[PDB]
Amino acid sequence: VTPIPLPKIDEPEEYNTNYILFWNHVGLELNRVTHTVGGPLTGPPLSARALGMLHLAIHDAYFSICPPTDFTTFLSPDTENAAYRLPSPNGANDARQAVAGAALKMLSSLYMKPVEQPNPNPGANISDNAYAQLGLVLDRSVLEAPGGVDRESASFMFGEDVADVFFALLNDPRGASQEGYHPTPGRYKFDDEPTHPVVLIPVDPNNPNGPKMPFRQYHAPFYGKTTKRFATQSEHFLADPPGLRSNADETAEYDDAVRVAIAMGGAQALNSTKRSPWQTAQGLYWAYDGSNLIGTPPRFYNQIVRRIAVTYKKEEDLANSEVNNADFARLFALVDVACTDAGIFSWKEKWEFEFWRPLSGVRDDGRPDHGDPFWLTLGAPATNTNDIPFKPPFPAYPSGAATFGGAVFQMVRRYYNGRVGTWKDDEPDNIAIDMMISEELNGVNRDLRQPYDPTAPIEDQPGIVRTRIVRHFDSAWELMFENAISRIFLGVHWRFDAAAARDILIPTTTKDVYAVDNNGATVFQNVEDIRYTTRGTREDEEGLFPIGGVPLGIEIADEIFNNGLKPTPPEIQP
Ligand code: VO4
Repeated sequence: VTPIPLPKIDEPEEYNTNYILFWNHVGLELNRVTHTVGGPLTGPPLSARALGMLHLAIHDAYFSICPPTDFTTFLSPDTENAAYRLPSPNGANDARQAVAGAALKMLSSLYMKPVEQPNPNPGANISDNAYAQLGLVLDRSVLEAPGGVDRESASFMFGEDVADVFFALLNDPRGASQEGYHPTPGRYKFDDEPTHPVVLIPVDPNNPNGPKMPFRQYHAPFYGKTTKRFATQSEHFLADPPGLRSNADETAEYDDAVRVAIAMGGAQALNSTKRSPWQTAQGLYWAYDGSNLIGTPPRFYNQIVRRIAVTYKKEEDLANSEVNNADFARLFALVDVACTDAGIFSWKEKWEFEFWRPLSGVRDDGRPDHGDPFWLTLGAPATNTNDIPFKPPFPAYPSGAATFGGAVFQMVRRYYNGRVGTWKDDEPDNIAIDMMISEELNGVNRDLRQPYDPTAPIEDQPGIVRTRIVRHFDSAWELMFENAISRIFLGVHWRFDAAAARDILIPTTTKDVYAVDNNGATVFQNVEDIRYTTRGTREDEEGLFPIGGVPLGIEIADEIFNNGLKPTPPEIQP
């Protein structure tokens, strides 16, 4: 197969001289490649899970050889339960090779062709080319690994054993299974996307030009309720969204949300769209919608975290500093585990409520003075492709990206508190970064005139180039905020999918109705003023629960960090 020419990453080449960062990078490369060829572990929740598994293996492999002081390994060597028992180094003392072994074994197990039975049903959809393309990435990473790879070393072999334990423990082969699920139409109810109601997929993936068959995808409807959690110590729930169950009476919030959805997330040339050019940029910047050569949101969050890590590293030598290695190893384990669990819980709630997307809500509203039967959103950008392909659909509430961001950035905050500065766990931090470029707006990627050619580099393919925008952020609190609201600008999520409207919008004298500027564009509170404290009720449970994905993510990250990254007790696993 012809190797896919991957575009250059906007990041200092010095980063990959550190082996921890190098392996994180390989995981990121596999993420973007798998979404380009349609391989395994695609979609938001599962792509996050792969990174969580990769980093847990690296974490325990490294720390087994170089024991930490203020914490321990995820699994222990003395665990009576064999499934949770970590292997012994027994002489192995080369952390570099141990990490290499863990990373390579995990990634290979995750992306290899499931010949061992799983080929049927599960893998029966992924082409052999998809597997070959992924194999290529793994093959060249071995050649690029700083310090080389020695598969004959006891240390490498030890890393491999660590990976085997984690893979056997946390891999969910049936992850995105939709077998048996069917939408339950009605008001507020999720259903097939009116702009992409069906997909024509080949009967034989290895014969893409042969007969096709209509298919209706539903992205992982059972994953959230049945999959094994990583480090969360309890179940997390959200308040009922406006219009459903206990909050069925919040019609003022719902109606105003529809109003805002139309003005802020409609297609650019619609007379009803009030979103500014700058807000459109903010919307695209955080997208990462499983596009060709781009991948999913977890990949971008990792790109951002890489810069933060290097920017605030304790020692200057990226290559030979054990302090830096331990630092990066611990940080990424925490960040990616939180990302994995955020994906589990956002998906659980998504499919629990089955709340419809703004597109369907506005079109099927039914009230002449509220809806727009012909409304169109700016939508999630279909980057490096000539059309808007069918992307696996899933409910709106809560926003997956909002949740991912909440967990990832709150984790970064908890981890760097006292070091970069000092702040309350629920107040803005000072973790600033600059020269942060999104692959959605990097002056290289584009919207093609013809179908993507996997044999040619992106710059040689005709299309409209995405403007290059270099950003600077004042804090992780800001990153978290913008990442969440960008979804409103895209028109893919309701305001409450991100967080409680009262916590992010400017209120008026009318309850549940928020302010807009001269142009009719919604006004947001200053990032420094934002506090996610507004809560709501649940019909099935007593108490007050958070509203939206950001609060959920923060809640998840705080719990994992407070417990010091400990395995979810098996007694509470599904
Ligand atoms: O990925 V959302 O679920 O944030 O569109």
